[PDB]
Amino acid sequence: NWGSILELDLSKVPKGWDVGKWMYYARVNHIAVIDSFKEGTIGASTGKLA
Amino acid sequence: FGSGAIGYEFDNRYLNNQEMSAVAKQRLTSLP
Amino acid sequence: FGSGAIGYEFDNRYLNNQEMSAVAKQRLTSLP
Amino acid sequence: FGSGAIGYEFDNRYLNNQEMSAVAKQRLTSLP
Amino acid sequence: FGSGAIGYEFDNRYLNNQEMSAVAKQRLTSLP
Amino acid sequence: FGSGAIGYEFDNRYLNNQEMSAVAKQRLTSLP
Amino acid sequence: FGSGAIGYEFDNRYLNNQEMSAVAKQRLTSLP
Amino acid sequence: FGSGAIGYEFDNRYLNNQEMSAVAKQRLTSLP
Amino acid sequence: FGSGAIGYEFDNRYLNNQEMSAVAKQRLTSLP
Amino acid sequence: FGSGAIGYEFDNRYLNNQEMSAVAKQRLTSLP
Amino acid sequence: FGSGAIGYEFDNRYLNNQEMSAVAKQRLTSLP
Amino acid sequence: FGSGAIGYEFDNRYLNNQEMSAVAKQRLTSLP
Amino acid sequence: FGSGAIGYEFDNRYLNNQEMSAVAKQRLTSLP
Repeated sequence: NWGSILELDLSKVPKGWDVGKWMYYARVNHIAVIDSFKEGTIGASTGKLA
Repeated sequence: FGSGAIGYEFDNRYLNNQEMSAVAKQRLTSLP
Repeated sequence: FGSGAIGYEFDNRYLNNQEMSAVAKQRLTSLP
Repeated sequence: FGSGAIGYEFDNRYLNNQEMSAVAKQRLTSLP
Repeated sequence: FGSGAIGYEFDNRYLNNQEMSAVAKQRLTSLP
Repeated sequence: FGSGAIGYEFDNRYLNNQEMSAVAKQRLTSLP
Repeated sequence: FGSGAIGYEFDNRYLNNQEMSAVAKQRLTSLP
Repeated sequence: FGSGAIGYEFDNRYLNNQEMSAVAKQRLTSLP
Repeated sequence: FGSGAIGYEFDNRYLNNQEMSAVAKQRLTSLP
Repeated sequence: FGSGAIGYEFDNRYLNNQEMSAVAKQRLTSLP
Repeated sequence: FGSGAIGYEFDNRYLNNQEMSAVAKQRLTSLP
Repeated sequence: FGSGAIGYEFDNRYLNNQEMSAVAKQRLTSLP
Repeated sequence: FGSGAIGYEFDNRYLNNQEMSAVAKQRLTSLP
């Protein structure tokens, strides 16, 4: 028995931010700034990807 | 006789119309 | 004989109708 | 012989019909 | 010979049918 | 030679058919 | 020579087929 | 020369085909 | 000259294709 | 002159194409 | 004069395009 | 006279256009 | 007489419009 495991995708961590510091400030503030207009979301935003 | 300053323009205009009809059907699709 | 003051305008009108038909199919799509 | 008072009107009327057909397809789209 | 009392009315009727076909495609759209 | 008692009726019938085709497309729309 | 006992009926049949095609597009609509 | 025992049948068959095409579009609508 | 042993069968085949096209549009509808 | 070993094959092939187009529209419907 | 080394291949190509158009409409349906 | 270095290319290009139109309709269906 | 400096370009433009019409129907489908 281990607790629930959350599958987390880092596709929206802002540019120039390391994952570790992003999750740290997410811990401290309980608010994690994301970037809905990353270059990797271009397909989904533009209708080229699902 | 001959002079093609009005035939040329009308043929060119016909081809322009047909070109605009062709390009007006072009679409960049979605929903993948 | 020869005179194109009535045929020229009819040809121009025909091509204008073709112009309007061609540009009336132009659509800027949505839902991307 | 020649007289074009009925040919001119019929050609003009044909072009009017074709113009009305052209403009009757025009739409201003929605759902953006 | 020459007489246009039957061809004129047939041409007029043809153009009237074209008139009705052209104006029967006219629609005032909805859903904006 | 000439006699147009069957040509006239057939042309009139053709125009009647085309008129019925034209008016059969007419609709009074809904959903405003 | 001349005889229209076979062309008349074929023309009549052609116009009858046009008649049936024209009246087969007639619809009394719904959803007002 | 002349003999119309094969022209008549082919014209009749063409008209039969066109008649079947016409009547095949007929529908009795629903959803009132 | 004259011979219809190849034109007759081609005409018959053309009308057979028209036959199959006409009867392929026949539908017995649903949803009444 | 005359020789129909290539005309016959091309006409037969045209009729084959038209037959395939005809039968390709055939459907056995559903939703009764 | 006479030579069919260029017309034969163009006719064959035309019929090949007709072949591909005819077989491109073939569908094995679903939803029974 | 005769020279077919431009007729051949235009006919070949026409057939290429018609071939591209044919193959552009091809689909591999879904929803079985 | 003879000169193809205006007919060649018009034919090329016609085939270019046919090219664009043919390639404008090309779609890479979805929903498999």
